[PDB]
Amino acid sequence: VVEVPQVTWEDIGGLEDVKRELQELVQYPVEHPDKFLKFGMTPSKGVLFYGPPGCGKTLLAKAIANECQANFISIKGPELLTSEANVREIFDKARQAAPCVLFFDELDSIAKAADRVINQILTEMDGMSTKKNVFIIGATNRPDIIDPAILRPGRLDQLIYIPLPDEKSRVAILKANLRKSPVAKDVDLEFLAKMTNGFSGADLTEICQRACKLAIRESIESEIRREREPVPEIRRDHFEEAMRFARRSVSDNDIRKYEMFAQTLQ
Ligand SMILES: Nc1ncnc2c1ncn2[C@@H]1O[C@H](COP(=O)(O)OP(=O)(O)O)[C@@H](O)[C@H]1O
Ligand SMILES: N#CCC(=O)Nc1ccc(Cl)cc1
Ligand code: NA
Repeated sequence: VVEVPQVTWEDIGGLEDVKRELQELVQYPVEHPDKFLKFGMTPSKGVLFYGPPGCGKTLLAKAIANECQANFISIKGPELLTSEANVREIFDKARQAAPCVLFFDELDSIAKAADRVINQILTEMDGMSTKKNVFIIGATNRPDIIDPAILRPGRLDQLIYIPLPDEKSRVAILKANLRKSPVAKDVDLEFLAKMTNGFSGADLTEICQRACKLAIRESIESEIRREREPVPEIRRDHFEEAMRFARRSVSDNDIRKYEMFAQTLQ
């Protein structure tokens, strides 16, 4: 299915550096078209996100579409295998869907025949002007194996690091995930942030989902009882139980590799 996504910049905790750089990447061509003439800038054709898994790459690709009132078409790495006109049939359906975001997910896998399902993507890329109104976003957890041809000028213009959330970003992920839940006043997410060092956004969302299931499973069983003879809330004790089921999903060793990779490019 092809639609305009529903997630907004507001559903994303942290990453505010990336957020304002993404906005001006798409807002500048349309808010000052009258200065993109004078000096002769050809607008951005694409970006590439890299970093640990479950830290917001897919959400910023949807949020970019929601901001541009664009359709979103999401194709996932291994399903490109049967088979080269696949790379031409998804591109035509995105051209058909303009204005559109084409999202290439999980193809660190492709980076190890498969040889030129890459080159068919690079040739499809170079043969699609900015005038078609398609914006390509790619994502990977293996930044050590990008073939640097996809980042040559004319293709995926920028490479952006989407890292594990620091203490201040965990408070914002928790707040953004519960923005529309009735959470009890005794709940302190600042304290929940200090206790979740190394947790990804995915991990933080899970903890939010378990406390939610408990607070309403408790709701059904109680007035099922108090009918034998007013909104309920998620409380501090629902979050306590929900944390026995809680530990990180990204290892310390792989956290060092990402930190080494991002840091060497300043
Ligand atoms: N920065 C964030 N703010 C709020 N929720 C997040 C954040 N990062 C991850 N999540 C949660 O984890 C889920 C998976 O994230 P996703 O963006 O698909 O990760 P990636 O694409 O980096 O593998 C999201 O749907 C969301 O529930
Ligand atoms: N060792 C090894 C490879 C591995 O399994 N994962 C991995 C590879 C690169 C980065 Cl930058 C992060 C994690
Ligand atoms: Na991932």
